[PDB]
Formats: sequence, C-alpha cells, structure tokens
Amino acid sequence: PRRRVIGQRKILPDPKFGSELLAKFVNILMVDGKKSTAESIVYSALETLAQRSGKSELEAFEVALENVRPTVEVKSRRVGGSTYQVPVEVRPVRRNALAMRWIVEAARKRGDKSMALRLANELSDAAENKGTAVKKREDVHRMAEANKAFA
Amino acid sequence: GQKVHPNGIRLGIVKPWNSTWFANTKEFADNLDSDFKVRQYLTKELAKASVSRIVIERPAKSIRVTIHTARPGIVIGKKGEDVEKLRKVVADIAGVPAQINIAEVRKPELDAKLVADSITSQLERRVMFRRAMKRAVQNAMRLGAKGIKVEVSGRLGGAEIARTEWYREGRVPLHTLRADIDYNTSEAHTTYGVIGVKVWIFKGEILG
Amino acid sequence: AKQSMKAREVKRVALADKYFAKRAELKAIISDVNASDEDRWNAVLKLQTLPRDSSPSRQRNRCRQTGRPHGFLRKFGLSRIKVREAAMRGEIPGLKKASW
RNA sequence: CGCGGGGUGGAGCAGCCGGUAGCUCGUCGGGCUCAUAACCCGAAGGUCGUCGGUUCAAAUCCGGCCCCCGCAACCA
RNA sequence: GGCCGCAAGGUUAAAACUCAAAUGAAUUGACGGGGGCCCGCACAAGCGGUGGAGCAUGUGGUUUAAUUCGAUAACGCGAAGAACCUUACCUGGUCUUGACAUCCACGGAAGUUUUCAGAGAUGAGAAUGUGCCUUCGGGAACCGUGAGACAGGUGCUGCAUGGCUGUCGUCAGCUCGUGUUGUGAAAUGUUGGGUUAAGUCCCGCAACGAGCGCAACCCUUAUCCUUUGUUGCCAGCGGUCCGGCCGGGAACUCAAAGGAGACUGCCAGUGAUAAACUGGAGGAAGGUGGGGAUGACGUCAAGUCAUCAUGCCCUUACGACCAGGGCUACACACGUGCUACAAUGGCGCAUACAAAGAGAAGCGACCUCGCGAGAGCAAGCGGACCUCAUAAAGUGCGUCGUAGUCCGGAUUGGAGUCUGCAACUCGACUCCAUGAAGUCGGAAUCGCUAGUAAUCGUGGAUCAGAAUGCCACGGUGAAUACGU
Repeated sequence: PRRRVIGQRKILPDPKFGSELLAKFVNILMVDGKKSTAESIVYSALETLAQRSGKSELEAFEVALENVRPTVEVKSRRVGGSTYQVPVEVRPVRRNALAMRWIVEAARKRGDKSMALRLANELSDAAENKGTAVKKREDVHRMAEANKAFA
Repeated sequence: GQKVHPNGIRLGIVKPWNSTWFANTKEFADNLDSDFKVRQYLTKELAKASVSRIVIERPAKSIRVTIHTARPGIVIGKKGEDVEKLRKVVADIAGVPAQINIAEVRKPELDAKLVADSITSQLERRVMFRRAMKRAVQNAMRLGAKGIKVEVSGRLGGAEIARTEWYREGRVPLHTLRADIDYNTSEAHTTYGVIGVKVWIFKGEILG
Repeated sequence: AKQSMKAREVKRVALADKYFAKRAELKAIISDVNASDEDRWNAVLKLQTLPRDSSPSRQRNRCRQTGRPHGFLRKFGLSRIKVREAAMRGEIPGLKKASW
C-alpha cells in the first residue's frame, strides 16, 4: 500500500515437528479454511517422502524446497511503448513462499489419485530435480537470463 | 436525504421520549395507534393555542397526557372547564381513564416547534418569508439561544422554480451528541403549494 | 392506499370476527378422522357456502396510518416509512437507533 | 452471326496437375471505449448461369444453350 | 480598374449582402494526452469468484384479453414474501350521494338468528327488541330511502412542491463577520515551512476572529474491580438414582448496573528551543485499539404525486362491489444468486465443540403410529426455567479408486403430506422411480488487507402456506502488500 508498511502477522509452528516453514506450507495447501485436513495431507506427504528418500521428514522437505527456490524473478516495468520484463533479486521471505506455492500448484495439477500422494510425488521430483515446480523455476530463471540486459 | 434526525439520534442521551410506557408485543401496536389518534386530536383542537409537545404516559390501564403549551390560559380556558372537556374525549379515543396535565412553556421563542409553527402561520398570511425567518432567528438569539438555524423550502414567493433558503446564527452543532438540539418541522399550505419549515435551536451542551 | 381498500380490509376483519366460531368448528369436523364420511362432506360443502371474506387468510396487514400493504411491521402496526418517522419523533417508546 | 476473357455466397478478386470449397466491408452477438471508428473472438448467408458427359475426386477437362466483356471486320 | 512584375504575384482598394456583436486585459471556476505533493483493494502482491452448465431470481424484449405501475448511483430494486386476498391490470356480471365521511328530512331500535335463486356481487322470506328522557312539533347510538351539498380516484405533472432517499464521499473540505488590497469581478483569511487519518496540530504571515464539517461526546467489542445472585454458576464441603440433581455455597463462568483503564501519559533518539515522527517500557489493550452510528456547503430540474401530504382532469365513471383470469406468458439478450463439475471428495456407521434469536388465533417436549413429509395424544411455557433445537464443517472407522462415476442433480412419471373456502393455471415439503447439461468456463470482468476472504451451518423479519433473496449469528480460518 501507499501509506504504511506493516509488520507480518504471527504464525504458529506445526504440532508434529515444531516448524514455521512447515506450518506456512500447510496454510498454503489449505482451502476453504479446512486447515486440519490440509495438515493431515501434508503429514502424509512427509511420511511417504521420508520413507522414499530416508533422511528425516523435515530435512527431506527442506531439500525438496531448495531445488525449486528462485534466485531471480521478473516484473513488468513497461516504461517504453512495448513492455520490458525486468529481473529483480527475490528476497528470502518471498522466495521460500514462491517455491511452496509452485509445489502446491504442481500437486494440484498432477494425475495421481490422493492429494497427499501427489504432494509426496512432487516433493520427490523436486529432490531429484525433475517435475513441474522445478520446470517452472527454470522457466522463471530463463526469462530473467533473457532479460538480464535490463537492470 | 443526507442528514440524520437530530431528536432521533439523541433519544438515548440528552433528549427523552414523548410516549413513555411499557407494553408487550400483544398490546404495543394498539397503544401506538391510540397515541397517534389522541395526538392528532389534540393538534386539531389546540391549533390556535401554541402547543409544542404532547407527552403520553400510560400506567395501570389509565392514560396520562402532558401538554406542553406556551399559553395554558387558552388551553385551560375557565379553570377546569376546557381541560375537563378535553379529558373525556381523550379517554374515549383511548378507551381508558384519562388524565390531562398542562406544562407551561417558558420562552416560546426558544422552543423550536413553536417557532416553526409561527413561521408557517406567517407564510400562510402572506408575509415576506425571509423577514419572518430573520425575526425567528433574531428573537431566539435575544432570548439566549446558544444558536439557532431555520430553513424554508419550496415555492418561496410563489415562484415557479422552488428553492430552499436558510438562516443560521450562533453555533448549531449537530454531530455533537451531547448538544441539546431542539429540532422540529412544520408545513405552510399556501396558495402556490406547501412550504416546509425546519428549525434547529441549540440550547447548550449537557455534561454528565 | 385508497380509502376503498381500507374499507374492504375493515369489512374482511369484521367478517372474520363474526364467523370465527362456526368456521373453526367446521375445520375441526373436517379434520376429525374419527367421524362419518358424509358428515365430513357436508362440513366441506358448508365451508364453501360461508363467505370468502370470513377467512383470516384473506385479510392483508396494512399500515394503521396510511394503509400501505407492503413494508409492514407487526409490533408497531405501521409501515416501515411511518415507523421510522415515529421513532424519529420519540413516539415509539424504547426505540432508538441501534449500533453494535 | 464468326473470334479472344467467364460467368458464384449482399458486391466484388480467388493458388499451371479435376480431390483445397476464401478474403474485404456488411448484419448479429459481448465487453473494451468518457464516445464510436475500432483493435481482437465467433456466428447466418452457393448456384459455382445452364443443360450434359470423360472420371470415385468436378464448379474445377470437354459438346451445345443464356447472358456479361472484349474483338475487330461489315451494312444494300 | 490602374501602376509595377518574366511569372509567382505585389501595390493601390470598393460595394452589395450579412450579424449585434466582435474584440482587449484581468477574475472565479472547470478542464489539460501541463507540473509538483498526497490518498483510496486504484494498481502491484495474493486468494476466491462472475462470464460456459443447470436451476432460482429481477430486467430488457417479444407475446398476451391482461401480461399492474414505478426504478432503468435501475435490473434478489419499491415488493420484509402475487393461488384467493394482496391488485393497482384483463374478461364478463353489477352499483350509482355511493365501499369510505359529515348534514338534514322522515321510515324503522340497533343487532341477533335462519330460507330459495345466483359464479358471486346481490335480490326475495321467517323470529326477537322499544335503553339513556318528554308544558309529548321528539331525541343520541345504528340500519332504510330520496334530494343534493359532497364523497372517491394507486388518474396526469417528481420539469409546480413538502417530506423522505440515493450520489460524489465519511471525501476534508465549504463558508462568514470585521479589517485590509484591487476602478472592479474578486483576493486575503483558507496561501507558505513542517506535520497529520483530517482546513489535524504547531511555526510564520494583512490579517484578527467565528461557524458548519475533522476530532471528541453515543452504542458495541477487548482487561479489571464493586454490587446483586435465579430460572444462571459448581471451586471447596456432605449426600447420592453419578444428572448441579439436592443439602448447600457464594468462589468461578455468566447475567446486568455502576466505576477503573489509553492520554504519545512515561523512556530514548530525530526534529526549527516546535507540532510531530521513529522505536520500548509497562499493559488486556498503543498511538483514531477493532467495529458501528454519525454524511459539511453543495452537485445530479438524480429518485419518489403508487406510503404519506400537496399547487389539471374524471364524477351513471379515470369512482365502488363481485367471480374467473393475469402480474408465473417464452424464438431470445443482460443483471444478481444457488448447485455443480468431484477424492482437500461422495456414501455409510459412530461421535465432539457455538452464538444469536423467536414464541399465545403462538413455540409445541415426551410417548404412540407413519419408510418419510407428517399424524394422533398432549405436558412445559408470554419464557436465563419450557419449546423451536439434532449445529454443520470437524474427528475416528469403513467403503468407492479418476469413470460422466457410489460425481452431478436438472427434468419428467407415479403416489402423497401440510397449510388454506380453494394448491388446474400457480405453493412448499416427502417417498419411489427417472438421472439433462456439466470434466473449472472466450473476449473480458467483480470482491477482499484479518478473525477479513474462503468455507460451514444457525436464527429472524414479512408470513395461513410459500426463500437459493434480505437482515442477523457464531464455527473453522488463509494468502499477500517489494512498492507507486
């Protein structure tokens, strides 16, 4: 907004692992304020993922996230007659969010049956460095690279 | 229709109610109707008498009317002759035992409703509306109103294009809830049409 | 509303007042499962015979001042517009603008 | 009469081998538009003048007829 | 026409005809694809929609005997509820001082019961009564008849009006008095430096003051204390049918009534020795704490003569009564909603946690019957007591396994329940069957910054019956705001 920047609201860490990031992810996943179901789904995803990759539940998730975080995104300035997409260094708070969102989107897209399962699959893909979220990230990066002349 | 009614917004705080009784959902509508009737009757009767506020108050299947008027002498007539007469008719209207009290209005220039009525009367008898308005404002000021506003509207001087004109003097705070703003209205049924007269009289602020 | 409409309403009310005992009885008879068929039939026919304005489902609640059919309130017996006016004037006891 | 162009979606300009059946403005539809002209999306309008035949592809190659053009020649 | 010029043209220079202006400077506005500063879900950042589907609903149109009239910041709007009524419209059948009032004249007490014809309106019969008072020419309530004076009109004008309403906009503005400047329209104040949500506040300054508004006072919500404890409560006591139910207790919740509390008051820094700003301390709450009410001068000849009132037209009819029909029509276009398209789900069984309301021609337990809507019986209750009244999403266990499906419910057939004189046109709900379209929607387009959106149920008004609408209530409960 114009007038005043405001302090981001307080977020509680999830009961299972005691993590803020996890909680955020769960929130993102959630729909129609049905938090509980969403959190259950998330947990399920984690468990399966853990089983698959070993490690811990949280650590694996973190790793997955890491492979889909964008260093740089673009924005539309459009000062000229035609529009110029300009790259911008995307901040720590935002980058984490974006990756999560992308993952969620991928999960939603995916052709597997249960939501949780789909999510798990997505996570696995991210970890391995294939899939939808990763592709999206690449695209984002690619665009930035293309428009690197603007800065 | 911008403005809130100045009496209506203040009923909980500085202004009181006119009809002052309790009734259950059963008898409430009927009571209201009765009140409307009696009030209407009173207005019809005591037009020549300068009457400001009829306050109805019914306890224990018996109606207590309180007529605020500038000149009791005309409303009372001979001592307990006219009042008595009024009473039985009131009772009839209600269908219960009636009791009429008559409060004497000190300073009828500061009572808003009365002023409005006067203005209307003046309009009816073909005076210059503006001069009447001025008189209304001036008089109130003289009497010790912290402020007064009056407004008149429509077919002023029998003109084809209707308009509103208004005179304020002193201060008349309407947004301030604690301000004693005596508001009231009237209508001059002239040869060219109706001329509505509003008047706000600010007595002062109440501290509690 | 018109005068005529008001008059009609009044008439209807009067009719209702008149024929209540009979009509109610008839209704009861019609309902009563422990009763003769012929009797029931008679009752049904009897009801038809009675005037239509005798029914309470015929009469419309109008404003007691203006006779306006719509925007009515039961507690006050007045149409919204008149009710508001009353409130403003102080004429409805206890009623004031509500905020929460 | 003879000889060169050919004959279409409301008008017009439609990719040498017969299997492609249009594009412009137009009318409707809806939001853009401070307004319409709009930009953009989609939708109704054929016979391919006609009569036939070579061939599953035909209006699309040929035989005749009706017109539109253009021809240049003629006229006691 | 002359003179000049190679020419282009120059120079000299009319008239008819035509308009009541044309112009100059400055003034107040408005506007600018001028400029500066600032704000708002204005964009950006996000989440969910609308536009496609079916249905609901309003409008346009068309149709109709009529599809009532209005609204067109109109279009789930007036209408908080059209079967009859409502109703204003159409078709017929009827009435004409009249359905509604006042006034006399004079016939009859009002009224009460019942009969045939008629769609009904109405048009004809049989039973009762004579009350308050009379130098008796009779009266006030309530029917009857005729005369007129009048009634009546949801008939026209919102561009004659009042009242009420929308709107820019809860935008921070709009003015006035006196003084001064200018021939004057006007200006100044009200601009300028900062600051603020704010013409908020300070400082300056030909201004000095004032008013209406920007704020505060009001309701509500967040913490505490005192008072009062039933129909509300159960911490500690005894008893127990393990139910606050009964002795009791007044603690706690809760209920109202009255107080306290938040003021940049306290601390540090920045700032012009300031107004303020930035942070922190305490605190339930912090910088207007959250929400509501509150809408300046005015604008739109904005809306409403169909709420009401109010300044030409109809008066054996543009008034009144009635029955039936219509307002629910249907090639189509638009608006606002609901339900969907599924697995963050559907179905089945178990099971937990609300708030806020309503209720006497009313809400209706329990029990019995009905597959069910409901029916019968029938307590408790004008209600912190009784009833509406099981909250649902949720949670656990099972099942279905991506299908036009155990998704989706339109549509239609049968049979029925309730309300109501009456459900054909045209009500709601139930059961059994039937099982359309629809697999996230083109161009475009809307809402929302927090207990918000999203989603889940619950209640209320109008109301016999008839909500997916409106107005309320709690449950769960996000994302995002770099910035201009």
